[PDB]
Amino acid sequence: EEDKAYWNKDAQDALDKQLGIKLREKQAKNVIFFLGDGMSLSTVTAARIYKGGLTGKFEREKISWEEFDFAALSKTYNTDKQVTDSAASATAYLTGVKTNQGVIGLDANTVRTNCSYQLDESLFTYSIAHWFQEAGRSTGVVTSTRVTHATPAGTYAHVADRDWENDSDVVHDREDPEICDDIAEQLVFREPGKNFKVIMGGGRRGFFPEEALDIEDGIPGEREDGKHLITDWLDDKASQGATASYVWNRDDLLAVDIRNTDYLMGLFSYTHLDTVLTRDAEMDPTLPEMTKVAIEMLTKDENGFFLLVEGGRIDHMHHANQIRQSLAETLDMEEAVSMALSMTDPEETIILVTADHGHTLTITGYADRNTDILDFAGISDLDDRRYTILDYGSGPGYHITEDGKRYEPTEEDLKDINFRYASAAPKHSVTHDGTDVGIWVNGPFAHLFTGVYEENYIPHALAYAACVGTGRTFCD
Amino acid sequence: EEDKAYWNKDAQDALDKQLGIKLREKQAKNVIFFLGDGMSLSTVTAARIYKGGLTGKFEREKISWEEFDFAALSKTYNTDKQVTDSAASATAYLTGVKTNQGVIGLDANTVRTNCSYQLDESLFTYSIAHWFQEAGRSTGVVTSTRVTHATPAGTYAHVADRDWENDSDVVHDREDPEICDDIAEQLVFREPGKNFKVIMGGGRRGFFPEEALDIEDGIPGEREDGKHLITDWLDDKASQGATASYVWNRDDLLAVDIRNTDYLMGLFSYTHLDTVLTRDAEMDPTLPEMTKVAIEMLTKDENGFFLLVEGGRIDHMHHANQIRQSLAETLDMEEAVSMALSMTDPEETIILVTADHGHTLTITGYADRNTDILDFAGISDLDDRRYTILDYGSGPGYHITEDGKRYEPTEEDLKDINFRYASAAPKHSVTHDGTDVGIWVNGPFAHLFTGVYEENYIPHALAYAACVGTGRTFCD
Ligand SMILES: *[C@@H]1O[C@H](CO)[C@@H](O)[C@H](O)[C@H]1NC(C)=O
Ligand SMILES: *[C@@H]1O[C@H](CO)[C@@H](O)[C@H](O)[C@H]1NC(C)=O
Ligand SMILES: [Zn+2]
Ligand SMILES: [Zn+2]
Ligand SMILES: [Zn+2]
Ligand SMILES: [Zn+2]
Ligand SMILES: [Zn+2]
Ligand SMILES: [Zn+2]
Repeated sequence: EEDKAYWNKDAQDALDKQLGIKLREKQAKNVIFFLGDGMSLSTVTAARIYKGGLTGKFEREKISWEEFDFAALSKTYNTDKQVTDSAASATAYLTGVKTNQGVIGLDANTVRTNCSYQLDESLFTYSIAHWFQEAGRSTGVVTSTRVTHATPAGTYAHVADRDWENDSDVVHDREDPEICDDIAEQLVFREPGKNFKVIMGGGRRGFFPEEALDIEDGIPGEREDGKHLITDWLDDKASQGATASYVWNRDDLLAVDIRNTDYLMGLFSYTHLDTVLTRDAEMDPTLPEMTKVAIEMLTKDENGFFLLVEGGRIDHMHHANQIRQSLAETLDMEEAVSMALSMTDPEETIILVTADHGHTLTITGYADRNTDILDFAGISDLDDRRYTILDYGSGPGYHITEDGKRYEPTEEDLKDINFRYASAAPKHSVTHDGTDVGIWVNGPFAHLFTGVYEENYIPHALAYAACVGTGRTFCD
Repeated sequence: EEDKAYWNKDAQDALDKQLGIKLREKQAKNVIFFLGDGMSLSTVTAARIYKGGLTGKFEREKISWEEFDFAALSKTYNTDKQVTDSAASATAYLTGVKTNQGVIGLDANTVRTNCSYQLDESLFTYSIAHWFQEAGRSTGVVTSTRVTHATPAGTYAHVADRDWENDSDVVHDREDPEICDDIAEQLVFREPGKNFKVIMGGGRRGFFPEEALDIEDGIPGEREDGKHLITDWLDDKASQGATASYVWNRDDLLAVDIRNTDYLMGLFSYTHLDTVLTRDAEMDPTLPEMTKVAIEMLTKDENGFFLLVEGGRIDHMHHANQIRQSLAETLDMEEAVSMALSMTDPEETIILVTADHGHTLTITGYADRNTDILDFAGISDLDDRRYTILDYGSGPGYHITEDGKRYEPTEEDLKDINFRYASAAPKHSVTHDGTDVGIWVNGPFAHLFTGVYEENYIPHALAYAACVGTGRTFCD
């Protein structure tokens, strides 16, 4: 068992590993950036124990990126709020500049929801994907959310409001769609989006009009301007002489001919992809599966590539206090990191994992070792009712019963994938959490991430290592 | 303002600092270890903002130790519980071995509360202080709690139950005080305690009997065996031919003759020292003040010293969900770190800050930048009542009013130093939080702390750098 000699050996071996670390002071050819949306440090710890329950290692289990030698902390406050949204943070960790709540790819002069600001090129911030393109290297994005969602949008878009995924959202805020480009338009018509070799995720709805119907579901599109952007995207590649494929299910994705495919657009859902615990495994590719094809495509570029992969529905589950699903989305991303590591050369590939912001998840005591992380922790000594190990500072989990008592979770509740674990402050959708989040890095110049940094530091360091952009560079 | 150019420069300057880092691969003469008891990463974020509210820098403020270049995470699960207590964690980050809940300086074979296990030397784990003393170096402890509390007890005691601070606690568990040494006895009669050059904190009560009265308060002591351990401590130093001083208030501490004082015992309270916001500043020394004198005394030793400093009441305030006080305790420690840095040479002194475990504090949205961290965040969209930025996953803050609604905090509540901010799961004392905590390190071999580690790793690394102990060593 876990006795003196055991813990002494465990520590000495970790010390030996630490002392055996070798710095990689050489250029990064590739950068793969994983983003766990709303994946607080507490989400990681919880997810680790969750994984341990599946492997029988429990609290001794390790998350794949926890094998990396470099971890760091990231300060997420933005230019007008203590607790950032996904838009302003993505602007920060992908374009290197912090900005206001709800804004993407514009600096803090921007007044949210006022489109004029997205017409002023002087306020634009440029993404690490843009910088890779300027250096003549390939780029792509993979996510479990609509591909027009704030996080992936950070790599290409410039909007005064992140809600403007399609033209109908622009119209809804009474701005002029003709001149106010929505995110979906920017992805297909403007740089850097129009040059991405790989685009995968959900959100088909934003790419064709109300008069047209969704492949798969036959749901009317959301566009109100008659544009069929998927066909525009395809026509465009064809006119360049390149080969392009649009797929919308797993079988077709897995069937794509890697060697002969220049551009790949894979949209697997009308909106966000189905959560891990609800998806049809036959029809939807998993995050690791999307990740692997992305890397196969982008890696054909002998000068390198940048790829963003987002485990995005971690956040959505947390907003509903649906912690069981949140942990399942997190492990899907954890497995995609293992997939990426198994396919790339660490002497030339940076793999970085971080979160945009956290969520108010906490891990209460005092269950025994090996207890299922989603289980009860004990019984309150104030009201004599059960309470769970996991709970929230914020969200719809707060529940006062009809007869005026604290809602007591049951066994059935715990297994219910839609059960909302208790919060301290009721809100229809949980707020994010302002606590610093983690960064974990492997590959060239991973040692640029050792201490505590502003969230916008990230891409400046990455550009230095990759030799892209107009900042200081390893190749300078 | 915080515009593009401003964030670009901010990031480039942080990059320039990172690239300028120089590794210190030399022996550590001194090691100063700060322990924020119960100081979760969320506590550190919140304290940072709390500090900013005092200085006018707000979210852009920095915690002193956040200036260190090396930060890491620490996994705090122990041998029987997911969420550790202060006893088993101190055994881990001070003796290098994880152990069971409530046990100090004995391995996991120990059945808590059963004294027999504290008679078996084979089960003993030895502290970093013990290692320093075996190498011929000085040691000391400083804390805001009773000096017999679990945290400082980790540097010297071996007990089957951390409650055994004095003999009356042993008796209370129906063990035999004659053979079961309480922690106060071990501090004064056994090694390594008996050799500490400096001992500061509270807890006088455990050092003299019921028949005797406290200096200052005249409160009867807790001992039931007639022992006057303070006089035993003094007699003992005198008989070695050394000069010793016992002080119990701030003037006397500050009046101590550093050059001619070999041993210093400073007990400033009957129990735990008064919290920051309640203490009489005339009668009680602050954490930084205790820290400075400790350093002044220990640093006379040309071969080096180890010093533990604990910001201990951080925890106690969080148990009561008294977040305002918790933050104030935290900054007292933050200031002590700055004191220690100003006093020592980083080419030869390691300064390391960490926490034993966290608490279930979360930071909710969405207050504007510059809002006081202790203020309201907004109004719930479910019950139309205010909620605070800060709240808890666990504790006594949970409050259902008489008419069966969520308690709505008022302005007066916020200002009240004893107001308990809301929790999600009511409990008389909040539980600790199982989430990984931070480590931040400066000086020689600070770069042994880059990634994610088991909590017991810490002292093994520190021993290697200081060249003490029987593990692998820089000097080997
Ligand atoms: C939008 O911005 C422009 C200025 O560049 C301004 O004239 C207009 O009034 C703004 N709209 C609002 C409602 O703030
Ligand atoms: C305490 O430990 C001893 C020694 O091995 C054993 O004889 C005894 O019954 C234990 N006490 C209890 C109550 O378990
Ligand atoms: Zn987000
Ligand atoms: Zn996202
Ligand atoms: Zn969110
Ligand atoms: Zn503690
Ligand atoms: Zn303590
Ligand atoms: Zn505690």
